[PDB]
Amino acid sequence: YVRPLSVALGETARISCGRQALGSRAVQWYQHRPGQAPILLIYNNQDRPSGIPERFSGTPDINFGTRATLTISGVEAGDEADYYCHMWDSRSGFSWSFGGATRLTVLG
Amino acid sequence: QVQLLQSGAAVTKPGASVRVSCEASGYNIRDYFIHWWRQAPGQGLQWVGWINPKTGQPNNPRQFQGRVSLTRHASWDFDTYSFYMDLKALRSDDTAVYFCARQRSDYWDFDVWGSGTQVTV
Amino acid sequence: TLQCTNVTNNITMRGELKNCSFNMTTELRDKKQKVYSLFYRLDVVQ
Amino acid sequence: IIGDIRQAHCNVSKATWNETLGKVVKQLRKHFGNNTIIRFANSSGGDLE
Amino acid sequence: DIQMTQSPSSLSASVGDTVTITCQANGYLNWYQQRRGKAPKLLIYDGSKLERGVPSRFSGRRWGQEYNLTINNLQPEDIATYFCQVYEFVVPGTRL
Amino acid sequence: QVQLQESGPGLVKPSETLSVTCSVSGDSMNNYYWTWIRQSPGKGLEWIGYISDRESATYNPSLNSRVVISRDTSKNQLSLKLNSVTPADTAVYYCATARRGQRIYGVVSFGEFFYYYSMDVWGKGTTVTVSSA
Ligand SMILES: *[C@@H]1O[C@H](CO)[C@@H](O[C@@H]2O[C@H](CO)[C@@H](O[C@@H]3O[C@H](CO[C@H]4O[C@H](CO[C@H]5O[C@H](CO)[C@@H](O)[C@H](O)[C@@H]5O)[C@@H](O)[C@H](O[C@H]5O[C@H](CO)[C@@H](O)[C@H](O)[C@@H]5O)[C@@H]4O)[C@@H](O)[C@H](O[C@H]4O[C@H](CO)[C@@H](O)[C@H](O)[C@@H]4O[C@H]4O[C@H](CO)[C@@H](O)[C@H](O)[C@@H]4O[C@H]4O[C@H](CO)[C@@H](O)[C@H](O)[C@@H]4O)[C@@H]3O)[C@H](O)[C@H]2NC(C)=O)[C@H](O)[C@H]1NC(C)=O
Ligand SMILES: *[C@@H]1O[C@H](CO)[C@@H](O[C@@H]2O[C@H](CO)[C@@H](O[C@@H]3O[C@H](CO[C@H]4O[C@H](CO)[C@@H](O)[C@H](O)[C@@H]4O)[C@@H](O)[C@H](O[C@H]4O[C@H](CO)[C@@H](O)[C@H](O)[C@@H]4O)[C@@H]3O)[C@H](O)[C@H]2NC(C)=O)[C@H](O)[C@H]1NC(C)=O
Ligand SMILES: *[C@@H]1O[C@H](CO)[C@@H](O[C@@H]2O[C@H](CO)[C@@H](O)[C@H](O)[C@H]2NC(C)=O)[C@H](O)[C@H]1NC(C)=O
Ligand SMILES: *[C@@H]1O[C@H](CO)[C@@H](O[C@@H]2O[C@H](CO)[C@@H](O)[C@H](O)[C@H]2NC(C)=O)[C@H](O)[C@H]1NC(C)=O
Ligand SMILES: *[C@@H]1O[C@H](CO)[C@@H](O)[C@H](O)[C@H]1NC(C)=O
Ligand SMILES: *[C@@H]1O[C@H](CO)[C@@H](O)[C@H](O)[C@H]1NC(C)=O
Ligand SMILES: *[C@@H]1O[C@H](CO)[C@@H](O)[C@H](O)[C@H]1NC(C)=O
Ligand SMILES: *[C@@H]1O[C@H](CO)[C@@H](O)[C@H](O)[C@H]1NC(C)=O
Ligand SMILES: *[C@@H]1O[C@H](CO)[C@@H](O)[C@H](O)[C@H]1NC(C)=O
Ligand SMILES: *[C@@H]1O[C@H](CO)[C@@H](O)[C@H](O)[C@H]1NC(C)=O
Repeated sequence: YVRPLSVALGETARISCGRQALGSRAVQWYQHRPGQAPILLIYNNQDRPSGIPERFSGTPDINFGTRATLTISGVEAGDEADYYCHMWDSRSGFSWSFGGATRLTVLG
Repeated sequence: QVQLLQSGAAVTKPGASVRVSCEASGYNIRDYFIHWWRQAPGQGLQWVGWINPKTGQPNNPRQFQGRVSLTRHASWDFDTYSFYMDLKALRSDDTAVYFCARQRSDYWDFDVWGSGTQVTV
Repeated sequence: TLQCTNVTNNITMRGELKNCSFNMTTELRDKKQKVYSLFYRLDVVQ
Repeated sequence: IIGDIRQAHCNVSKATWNETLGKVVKQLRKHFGNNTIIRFANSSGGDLE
Repeated sequence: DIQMTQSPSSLSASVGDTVTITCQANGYLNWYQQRRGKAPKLLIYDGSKLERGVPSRFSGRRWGQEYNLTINNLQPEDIATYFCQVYEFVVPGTRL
Repeated sequence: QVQLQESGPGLVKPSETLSVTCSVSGDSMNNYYWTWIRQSPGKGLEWIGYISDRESATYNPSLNSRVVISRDTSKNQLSLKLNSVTPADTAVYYCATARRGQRIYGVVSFGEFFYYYSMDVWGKGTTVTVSSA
């Protein structure tokens, strides 16, 4: 079950997964192009690994009561991929599923 | 009327667990401590420990810690009690008779005692 | 009589809180409601 | 329960507790011998109170 | 600290005399009578105070750290074991 | 610097064994976790299990433990073993690593923490197709 999203050039992309956090969370954001290997973007809600520019950012886990949102400052035509939300919670136990994919489409 | 009922004798093996009962009926139990005494055949008495019937806090010497566990039980109407004494691991020299005393005042007056329960290993 | 289930999923304390549901009296004394509440382990017996 | 399931606890200073218990063992030796070994064990039983 | 001494280890005096047993101890001291295979019975407490139910032929007194138990007008049912009892320290008493 | 490259058989018959071998070079297996990721066309990524360093193998409970994996240092090769292949594995496999991250939210002495795994580096991978020909 994949949900679509249309973001044009110039503005930002705000991707938020549907899985809610029942406590302290540590989500993982991925990027998987069809045919290419998946790329890790965000781990521990703020950290970017080696090979990620200053384009993506995640919401930290401070003053719980908020949601998880992956903001993208700068849309690129090569970002026609799926963005997953691997939600790890303290009360949901072990998470074996990746959740759902948000197929971001770019216009123009 | 003030009587302390005593349970029957029991024969066990070295390494088992025993239980000696004591029932106080005809007085106000919560205002007087209940002690336990033990004497070997051929020797004098030996102190085992007391138990507060109001709270439940026991006391035991250094030679009895980890083995004896003093436990009391009260009824719903709080007129009669059931003081127990469970031994964890009986040795070979534990063949003796156990009593159930009752401290009256601060001079440690044990006016009423139990009938005695002799156990062997 | 209560119907208590556990709260914590990942066992290690698992069993401190109990999610008990029961039939409570309504303000109209001819119907009954099925409400739930959280109780500690020291307040419940089997 | 809005948030994490955690356990209630209490904290005391370990440096202050040894300093405080070091004075009680000094005053306890006035009613007993000078070279006695004073130990501290936990509770033996009873109800939860 | 509690110190105990029991010098009359054994005595087998006759009936009709006045025998006395002593034990030196600090603190409160009670006297008990114990038969063979039976439960002990309190005779006197606090050195000199008499317990209700005990006959009046039993008496005791103290002077410093010496407690005495006076036994006058002995009886054929008054031959048993007697020991003095500090709180958690009980010395093996003597028999008549 | 760790590089991953795997090769599969490509063809597989129904009710037959399955073995996909992944070759890894660049570094040893001292602190590197390993896992197997599956993705079928029409759905998202599917995690099936992982292997630890002390040979404690756990798998996805939604598959009822139909697979078993192993790895050794003498050959530097990790593989997968699957029996009774249901004809629904028309998918592509991925050979990726994992990192054991500890998220502490309460008292450490009371065990108020949970472990989370993140795949740092991935592999190219190959696809398999079950055919009745
Ligand atoms: C009674 O006594 C007991 C003790 O006996 C007390 O118990 C203690 O209780 C506290 C809280 O009650 C517990 O704390 C939480 O602690 C965790 C872990 O802290 C550690 O780990 C962090 C990460 O380590 C990583 O880095 C190190 C290298 O530094 C690396 O080796 C390691 O492998 C790993 O990669 C450390 O950063 C952290 O250091 C901190 O300590 C420094 C030294 O003391 C100090 O200088 C720093 O300023 C900093 O304080 C520590 O070693 C924390 O992670 C956790 O914080 C999170 O979660 C709660 C959940 O609600 C959230 O509200 C917090 O805001 C915080 O969220 C942060 O961290 C997440 C993971 O990194 C991140 O995903 C979040 O987005 C969030 O990020 C935010 O803010 C910080 C602010 O500086 C910022 O730096 C981040 O980048 C990020 O933006 C809790 O604080 C103890 O674990 C516990 N046990 C002990 C101490 O043994 C008890 O409280 C006492 N009770 C009473 C009543 O007194
Ligand atoms: C004062 O201080 C003392 C010593 O520091 C504490 O003593 C210990 O008390 C705990 C709590 O009862 C004991 O733990 C348990 O032992 C029971 C009996 O034991 C067997 O197993 C233990 C090891 O656990 C052996 O040492 C022992 O010889 C026996 O072979 C068990 O029945 C208990 O099991 C319970 O836990 C399991 C989970 O582990 C559950 O599945 C069970 O259903 C059950 O709930 C438990 O394992 C411990 O053995 C004691 N140690 C000693 C040296 O005596 C006091 O507790 C402490 N008092 C207070 C008030 O804090
Ligand atoms: C009221 O109910 C409680 C719950 O069972 C009774 O408590 C226990 O007594 C039994 C029998 O000795 C023990 O096996 C249990 O371990 C006791 N439970 C606890 C929590 O201590 C209690 O006895 C009942 N009241 C009366 C007067 O019988
Ligand atoms: C509240 O009361 C209802 C009945 O008024 C209980 O419902 C029944 O429970 C019995 C128990 O075995 C079942 O056989 C029936 O099928 C139940 N009927 C219905 C309509 O559910 C209910 O269990 C009570 N609630 C609790 C928490 O015990
Ligand atoms: C709750 O947890 C305890 C201990 O983990 C277990 O004994 C009990 O069976 C559990 N109850 C349910 C309904 O899962
Ligand atoms: C207790 O808390 C106060 C402030 O809330 C702090 O100043 C103090 O150091 C704390 N003491 C301990 C032992 O944690
Ligand atoms: C208490 O702490 C002090 C710290 O100087 C130490 O010297 C002492 O040995 C400690 N006491 C015990 C019983 O560990
Ligand atoms: C015990 O020690 C104290 C030190 O304060 C000393 O005054 C006292 O004389 C000592 N006792 C004996 C019997 O020496
Ligand atoms: C106690 O009796 C002994 C003899 O049995 C006697 O010598 C002593 O003076 C008596 N002491 C008191 C205080 O009566
Ligand atoms: C403690 O009891 C003894 C008798 O056992 C008595 O001599 C002493 O005076 C008592 N101490 C106090 C402070 O009352």
